[PDB]
Amino acid sequence: ASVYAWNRKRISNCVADYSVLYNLAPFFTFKCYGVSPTKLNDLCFTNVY
Amino acid sequence: ADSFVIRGEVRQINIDYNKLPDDFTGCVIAWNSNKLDSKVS
Repeated sequence: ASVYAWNRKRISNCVADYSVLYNLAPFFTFKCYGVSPTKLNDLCFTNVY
Repeated sequence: ADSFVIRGEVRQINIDYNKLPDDFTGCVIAWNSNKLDSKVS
């Protein structure tokens, strides 16, 4: 989508595996705050957008 | 003085893949490897 017309997306019930994600070509960076890249495999969430 | 090349991992030092974190006391001297240790890529 474009910046002005960005598409809304919600992730439903999922058993998430992040260790296969960080070495995919579009998911190299994790430059942010409030979550930890080595801790997302042990956390639980209400929903993910 | 250590001698390693990472991908870019540049936000950190992935790299549980061989434990040298930010709160380790030290200085980081770093530059791009694409000018000397490289090819077309």
